[PDB]
Amino acid sequence: HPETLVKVKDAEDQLGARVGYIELDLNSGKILESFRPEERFPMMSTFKVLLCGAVLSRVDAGQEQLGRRIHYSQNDLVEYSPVTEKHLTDGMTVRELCSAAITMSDNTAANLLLTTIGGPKELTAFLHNMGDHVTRLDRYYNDERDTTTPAAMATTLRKLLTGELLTLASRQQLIDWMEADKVAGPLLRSALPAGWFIADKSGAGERGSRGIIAALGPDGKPSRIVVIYTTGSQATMDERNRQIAEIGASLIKHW
Repeated sequence: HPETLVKVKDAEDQLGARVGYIELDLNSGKILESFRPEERFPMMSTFKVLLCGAVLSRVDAGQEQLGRRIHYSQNDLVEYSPVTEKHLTDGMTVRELCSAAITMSDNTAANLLLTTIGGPKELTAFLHNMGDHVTRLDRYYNDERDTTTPAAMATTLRKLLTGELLTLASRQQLIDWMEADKVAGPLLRSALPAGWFIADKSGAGERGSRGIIAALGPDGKPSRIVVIYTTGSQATMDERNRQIAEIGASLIKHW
């Protein structure tokens, strides 16, 4: 709705930064509104959902199993490893490692999973082969690296969640893990009335990078995909969260 576009612009003005916005009908796949849909923004942690799609894909093909156990060491742990740092002796299963990467945004978990698929290059290869030639991951835990565009991301996410790529079990698993997200409380979730469904993944990078990707909708059921990125701002974390939240209040109001 245009008022939502207003809020995205307001947000650009108030942040002194670029803001990219996509609202997507989950059913038809068609764009309800957009703003800078073809500009590149850092994915930050939002890439972890695409990483687990890749993962689930291998599991559908039987090149991976969700119950397979990975052991690792202190060596492997990078900054912000809330779940992984607790399982150095018993290891983690692939599932768990997805759970950690999506629900808690565990960095070491993302890395381990990237190793299981053959690295950033293979994730990019996976996104390439599903029709997203735009998004690229280049690294483990105006630079084009590790970027997407709001359109590329919104569409790739819609293919992963409701498209022909994944089995039904795997689409339900991916959505489940997103639904269990514990580290995006102040973003879209803050705007959500009682009984709405939301399944998301947030991100936060230096320079002012903040973002979220989400499937949501009224009465327990997702009906749209929303993607919001912003980078360039010198604003605090909290003022970014607020601006994503306000954008979120608007799109709920005008649903």
